[PDB]
Amino acid sequence: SSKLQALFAHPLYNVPEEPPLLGAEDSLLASQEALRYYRRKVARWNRRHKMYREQMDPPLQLRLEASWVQFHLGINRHGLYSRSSPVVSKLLQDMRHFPTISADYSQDEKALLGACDCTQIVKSGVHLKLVLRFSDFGKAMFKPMRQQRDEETPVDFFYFIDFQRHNAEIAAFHLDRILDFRRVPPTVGRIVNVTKEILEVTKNEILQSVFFVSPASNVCFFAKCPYMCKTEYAVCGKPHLLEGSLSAFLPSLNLAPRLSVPNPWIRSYTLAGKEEWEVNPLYCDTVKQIYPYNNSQRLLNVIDMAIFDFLIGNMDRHHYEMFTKFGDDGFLIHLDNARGFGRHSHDEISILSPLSQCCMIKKKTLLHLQLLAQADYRLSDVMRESLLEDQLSPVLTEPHLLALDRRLQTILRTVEGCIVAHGQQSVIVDG
Amino acid sequence: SSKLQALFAHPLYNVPEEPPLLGAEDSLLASQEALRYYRRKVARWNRRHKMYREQMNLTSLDPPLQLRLEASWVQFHLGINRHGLYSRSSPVVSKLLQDMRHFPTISADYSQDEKALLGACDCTQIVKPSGVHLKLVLRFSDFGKAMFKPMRQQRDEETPVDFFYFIDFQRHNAEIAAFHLDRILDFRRVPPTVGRIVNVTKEILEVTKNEILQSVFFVSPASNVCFFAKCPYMCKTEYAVCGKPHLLEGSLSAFLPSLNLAPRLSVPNPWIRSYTLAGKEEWEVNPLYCDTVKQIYPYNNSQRLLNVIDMAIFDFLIGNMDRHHYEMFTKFGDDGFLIHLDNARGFGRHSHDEISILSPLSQCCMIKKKTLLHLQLLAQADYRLSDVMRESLLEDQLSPVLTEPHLLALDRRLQTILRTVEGCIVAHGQQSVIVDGP
Ligand SMILES: *[C@@H]1O[C@H](CO)[C@@H](O[C@@H]2O[C@H](CO)[C@@H](O)[C@H](O)[C@H]2NC(C)=O)[C@H](O)[C@H]1NC(C)=O
Ligand SMILES: *[C@@H]1O[C@H](CO)[C@@H](O[C@@H]2O[C@H](CO)[C@@H](O)[C@H](O)[C@H]2NC(C)=O)[C@H](O)[C@H]1NC(C)=O
Ligand SMILES: *[C@@H]1O[C@H](CO)[C@@H](O[C@@H]2O[C@H](CO)[C@@H](O)[C@H](O)[C@H]2NC(C)=O)[C@H](O)[C@H]1NC(C)=O
Ligand SMILES: *[C@@H]1O[C@H](CO)[C@@H](O)[C@H](O)[C@H]1NC(C)=O
Repeated sequence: SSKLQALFAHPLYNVPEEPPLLGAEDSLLASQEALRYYRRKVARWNRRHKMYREQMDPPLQLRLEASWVQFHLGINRHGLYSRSSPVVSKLLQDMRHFPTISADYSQDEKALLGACDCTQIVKSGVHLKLVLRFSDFGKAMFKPMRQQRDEETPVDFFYFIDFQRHNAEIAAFHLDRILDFRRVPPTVGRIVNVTKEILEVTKNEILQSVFFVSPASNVCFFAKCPYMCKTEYAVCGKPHLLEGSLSAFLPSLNLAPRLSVPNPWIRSYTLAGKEEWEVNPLYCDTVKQIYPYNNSQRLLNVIDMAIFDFLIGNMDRHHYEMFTKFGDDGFLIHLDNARGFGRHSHDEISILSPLSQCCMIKKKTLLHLQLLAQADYRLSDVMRESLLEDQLSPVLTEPHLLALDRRLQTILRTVEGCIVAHGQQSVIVDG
Repeated sequence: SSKLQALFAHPLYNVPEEPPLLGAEDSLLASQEALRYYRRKVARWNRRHKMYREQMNLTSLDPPLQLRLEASWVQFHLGINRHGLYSRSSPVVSKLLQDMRHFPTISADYSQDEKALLGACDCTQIVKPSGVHLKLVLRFSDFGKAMFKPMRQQRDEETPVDFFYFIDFQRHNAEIAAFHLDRILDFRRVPPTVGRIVNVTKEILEVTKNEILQSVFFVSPASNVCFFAKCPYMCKTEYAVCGKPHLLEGSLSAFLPSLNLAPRLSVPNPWIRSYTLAGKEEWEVNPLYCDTVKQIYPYNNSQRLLNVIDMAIFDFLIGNMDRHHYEMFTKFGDDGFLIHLDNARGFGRHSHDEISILSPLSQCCMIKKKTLLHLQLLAQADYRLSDVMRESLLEDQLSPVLTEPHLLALDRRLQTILRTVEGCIVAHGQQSVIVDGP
């Protein structure tokens, strides 16, 4: 049969989560306050669109049944979305097929225009990404596939280039759903007509002016400051179609503010020989006494994030984000996973340092990992099966999929080492 | 006597550098092209100053400003050449250090990279590492500009999002000490930097024309003068510094030439991260990575890799794990020297040595003859590195810049560098390790 189907039909993936949601205080957004805010933004956009089109059709209406609207209203204390959620399935399909009505630069990149300084340009930064708006007024971050070879980007160092960038965003969401972490925004691949769906729908004159026709008769747009800095500066359709990743927008920071928190294990340190850094508990013994890691949930949430990052080989989680409303102990949002799935033949166990030093793990997390190590629910099999739904299938080649099984075994062997040293009662925390 | 004096009187610190400078093509700026550009900026600044002083109703007292060629910062810019930012035993640098330390200010503003983050507050672009928020760019009476980084004052209880062991407590001391070590090592690759106790009321608030910077000044409940950053405050990170009640200590770093006159490139550091190799070969000892980097442009040419190895030695000595990128001048091409900017993350742990920073040296096993000779000399008792550093730092207004543990760690890390070179020589011989210069 189907291992992916077997996984979500398994009793483990149907256990109700504790504590059950108590309605109001457990949801991110207040429905009535958020809906009137979205209705004002829609009226704003229709006002902008009416004046623009007159300078050169019926208006847009905010429909409550839109996928992204239910997505935002579905965000609660237990994660970004629900397990086996039909709303998520519809949102993935909507992002893949709905036409676009507007396109612009990301807000953080409108600043670097520019006034070109290569310091703020060669920072994990995807400078050719764009924000697309769909016909249902939803917004997604479009990260195009890396196309230029490093000979065209003299400043870029080969082994730091995000060649797998768009595949990594897609595969990180599917792994998030399979792990039942439910902490990264829904993400799909899409083959985009850059002429029809970007150039002809944007109101940004700067973005209009950077589009050009390649000498090879392809349609392209470029970034001026990255070109002068000799980094990645252009992507092209062939001649119109360009594949990339689309990541669903979280609610506006006006509705749900977010904090950025530094990852205390982003760096490893060479301890005085020959005690290894990932195995020595002194560092986590100190972090356990430092707010906000003194409470159990926060440290266990970071350990979840390190397991996720180890599985995808992401060494670039310098910071994690949280929603203000859920306070401490709230779940961590796993955003911007474009640096994952870059090295299938190398495992950076220093990423697992929170688990190997603190020697504690969620019971739920360990049970899901133990199940995904069994042949009937093999992580690489259910991942390969899940990624077949995407327009850019297979998204992940076989080496990356098989590396998931190897890194999963390493996580489980690490837990065994903790249990030998401290016993199951100390290691496996309950909720 | 004086060990610092003995060091620069030593024959090693008086060897002419090869190849000798050929004047024009070896200088960064063309004097006549650069001087007329500065004269236009001065005329621009005088136009704004007359017009501004009228909008806020202030009598246009005092005569206008004149671009004087003999200004320290002007000669500094014209002195930049293919061999470094400044000359060895340079009286121009000594004067520039004194001018930054004593000259009054005439204008103050935000840095351009932070004028962008005045939004639209997003904590992602605010809590990034290596970022020094609340820093300001000051303009002096001789029209020169310096980056003022104020001392970190708030404890981590006031910054709940900040992780204790990542806080830049030594931030202003690190910028100062990194320049003094740069001069003592004769790398001459970081901009001149001094400490200064600044009256934030007279020399920042009362000279700025930026209304946003004006509005963020306030009086502390303890009757201190303070200014704050709104977006960092909402992000629960470091957001305010204060005089006590007016005076605030910080670091001042001299501006490089405008990117219009001398464009710069930022290049990623291939050794910014270490990796756990499949057992049981250690990362710092395995040469395969550098064997591959040696085949990757622009590290195939000898000068570039040797310059990176110099930068790793420097970063190891000051314990800076945050050199994600290095900068170069466009005009000097690939073989040009590397600029060692933004050293605020150094000198943070006197009791730990991160040998992974030395990885380029321990993997590639090659070093400049000049670099190795200077290190060997600074390890001798008569020229002891901690002694000449302590002596050099006494010139600064914020003396002592480095406490004794940091100074003694310089000697300990120097021994590790030289003992690392010994390991390379055992494996490959002096001929392979010690490279000579063209
Ligand atoms: C991508 O979109 C462009 C523009 O909508 C399409 O090119 C147009 O094709 C029609 C005929 O089908 C012509 O009348 C237009 O003049 C064309 N415009 C341009 C700018 O060439 C293109 O066919 C689309 N490619 C797809 C859908 O694969
Ligand atoms: C973790 O530490 C924080 C702060 O140190 C605790 O939060 C508050 O701490 C102060 C004193 O440190 C108390 O007066 C408050 O009552 C605490 N807030 C509460 C209890 O909500 C926090 O409680 C610590 N974690 C745990 C599990 O106690
Ligand atoms: C720092 O600058 C302030 C502002 O110029 C100086 O304070 C001024 O001088 C005297 C001292 O209080 C007062 O009569 C003025 O009214 C002050 N002006 C303002 C705006 O407060 C101060 O003396 C300077 N030096 C120190 C050490 O604070
Ligand atoms: C380094 O490699 C580049 C490859 O483009 C070549 O042009 C250059 O001449 C090489 N220089 C040296 C010194 O090997």
